[PDB]
Amino acid sequence: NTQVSKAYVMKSDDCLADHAEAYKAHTASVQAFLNITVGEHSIVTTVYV
Amino acid sequence: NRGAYVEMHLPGSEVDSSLVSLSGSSVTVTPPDGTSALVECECGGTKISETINKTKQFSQCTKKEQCRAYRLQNDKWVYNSDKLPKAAGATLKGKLHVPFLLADGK
Ligand SMILES: *[C@@H]1O[C@H](CO)[C@@H](O)[C@H](O)[C@H]1NC(C)=O
Repeated sequence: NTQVSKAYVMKSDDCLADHAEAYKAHTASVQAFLNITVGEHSIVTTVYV
Repeated sequence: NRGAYVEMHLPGSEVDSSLVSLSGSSVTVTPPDGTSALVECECGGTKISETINKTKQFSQCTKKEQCRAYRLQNDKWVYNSDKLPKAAGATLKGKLHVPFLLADGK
């Protein structure tokens, strides 16, 4: 008598919420959140560096 | 119903040795009420008698051990488990959503 069995690998049902993600990171960009006070005039700004 | 799913499949025939009995020193298959039972026998002349619904007496086979009765359901689908025999042909019949999925909280 014969029995055929096969198996395979698939994503887990929780992969939508529990997954690590692998990135390639390069060319960082710097920003600053500065309080600037000039001549009694104050402002809060975001400045690209 | 979130993203996840599993597959519900057409079940395979489940052998039942209670159907086969020895009535008059000859085998007799009594399928359950309103259910087919394919009878496969290997005595003199192979028996492939599928469409029996009420009762069938086989006198060719004199022993219960040389006949096998398989219950046929073919109406309610089952999970694609590995501890169940596979039905012939295409079996994929639908998708069952997976409850209690992992979720974010505090
Ligand atoms: C900078 O500005 C923020 C804006 O509300 C303020 O909360 C903070 O106190 C300021 N910092 C200084 C040193 O004044």
